[PDB]
Amino acid sequence: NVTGLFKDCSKVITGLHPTQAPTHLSVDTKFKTEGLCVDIPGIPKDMTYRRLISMMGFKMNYQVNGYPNMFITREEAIRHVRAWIGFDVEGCHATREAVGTNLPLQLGFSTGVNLVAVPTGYVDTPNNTDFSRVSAKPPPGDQFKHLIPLMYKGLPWNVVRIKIVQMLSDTLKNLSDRVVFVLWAHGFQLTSMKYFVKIGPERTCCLCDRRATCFSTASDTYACWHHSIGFDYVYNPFMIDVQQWGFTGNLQSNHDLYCQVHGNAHVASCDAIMTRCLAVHECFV
Amino acid sequence: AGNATEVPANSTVLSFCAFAVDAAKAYKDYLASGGQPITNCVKMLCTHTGTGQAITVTPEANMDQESFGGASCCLYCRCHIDHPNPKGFCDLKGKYVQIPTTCANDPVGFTLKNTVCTVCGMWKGYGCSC
Ligand SMILES: [Cl-]
Ligand SMILES: [Mg+2]
Ligand SMILES: [Zn+2]
Ligand SMILES: [Zn+2]
Ligand SMILES: [Zn+2]
Ligand SMILES: [Zn+2]
Repeated sequence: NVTGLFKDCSKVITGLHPTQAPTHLSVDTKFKTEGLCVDIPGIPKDMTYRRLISMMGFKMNYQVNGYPNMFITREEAIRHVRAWIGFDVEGCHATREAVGTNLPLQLGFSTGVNLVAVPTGYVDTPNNTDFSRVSAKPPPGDQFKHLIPLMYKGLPWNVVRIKIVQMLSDTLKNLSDRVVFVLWAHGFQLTSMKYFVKIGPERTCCLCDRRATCFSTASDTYACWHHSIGFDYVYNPFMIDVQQWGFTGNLQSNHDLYCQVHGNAHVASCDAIMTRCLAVHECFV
Repeated sequence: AGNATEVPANSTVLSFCAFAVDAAKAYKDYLASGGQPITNCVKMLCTHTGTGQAITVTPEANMDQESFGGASCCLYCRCHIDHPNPKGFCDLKGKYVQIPTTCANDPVGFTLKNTVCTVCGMWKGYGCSC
């Protein structure tokens, strides 16, 4: 069968030339025969296309020696409760030139911080993948009316991911040597992490012996929460999906079973606060 | 809405390399840990009477090679990430790549680990004789 990961969201009715298609499925039907593809002299390859590629459907279930796991067990998360940071993202829908994927719009954290980002997606070109702004619209609904003015108040992602690293460093440098993103329905949250998370083997800070929690693309260096000034990427974070703990219903209905002092759902930071709050009540009572 | 491009068998390796700092090292370490090679490549039905050159504009596989679409054999094209070239260009996209038949089970791994001889135009150790 097929998966939604890397789904082509363009509105072009024709497929890709065999030299430009990333996969056999993306090849145009005219070239397919006997389960393979054939080159057709006279049908040139496209040199002006821009195809938005969906980043929904990541599966972080790899088992590679030397690489730590991103998703951790509940008992492991309980041990590192000091590193818990609730995380939720309100997204917008791609429109006009593409359709079929969501883009991160408002990133919220249990620290109460909301970061609005410019609708940015990954666009395949005849030469490479273009990380650039894409046309997007807020999702229909009255609970999403507060997202309409945010469509023209976002920041470039190079600035957003620096603010995320700065916020997490100021919050956790005296609490933990890592971060545990507390999630509810990790699907779109994991998609948003593609914009500001890098993974790899366990590294140490370039200035001390602490483990590396941040990465800088400008210097190819690693740092902990204390020495991450200017760094733009979160390195080897951990996370867990509270929705997979056997809950029935949405986030707020389960949060309200234990807590009555958090509300205002569908705002990114408020959902992140309720997620961490529900995780605390469920794990330690 | 949209048209799927990948199969579930590649979800793990592609997600792993799409987040990694060093995607080349990530894919090599993924294979070293027993991971399945990236599938769903663009394998070409050709005459196998080609010149045998490594990277060509048309399929040039000989009797000891298989022809593939160049984009489907590039780890960075498969993961939609940045290419190591300073300009961002890709050496394989827009071309056909000839892979030895004994290595056709992992075309992405072969192009990532091998180099084309700039003198004769064939893979070093798999055709080159300079
Ligand atoms: Cl660890
Ligand atoms: Mg939410
Ligand atoms: Zn340090
Ligand atoms: Zn609460
Ligand atoms: Zn490429
Ligand atoms: Zn040679």
